[PDB]
Amino acid sequence: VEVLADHPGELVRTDSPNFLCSVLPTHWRSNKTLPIAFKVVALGDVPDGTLVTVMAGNDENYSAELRNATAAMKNQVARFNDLRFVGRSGRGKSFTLTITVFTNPPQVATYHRAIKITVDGPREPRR
Repeated sequence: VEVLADHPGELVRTDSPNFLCSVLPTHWRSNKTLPIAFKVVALGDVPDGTLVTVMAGNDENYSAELRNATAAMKNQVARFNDLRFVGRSGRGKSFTLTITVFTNPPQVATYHRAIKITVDGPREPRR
């Protein structure tokens, strides 16, 4: 529907009223080492070249380990390429995500909720 294309949009509510994530990773779809990449939108003062870092480990566990999680904000937006997504998937565990940027007006952005990622149908299910 071309009418519901540009008119609507998708963002994640974060603790900071200036930092918003364009994609809604409330879910995930990785058959294997196939992660998803999102961009961060910031309405704060930060058009210079800074750094955005993100993690996704459970509070009772280490912080998840992502690759290329330190992208340089170009303007008010950043993006992750080789983003590797390998955080623990314990469903009974609380999943915690935290994003911090140290430019001129340090914006804090975190997201904490359960994770909806499960094995899709690789070749291991054969046993």
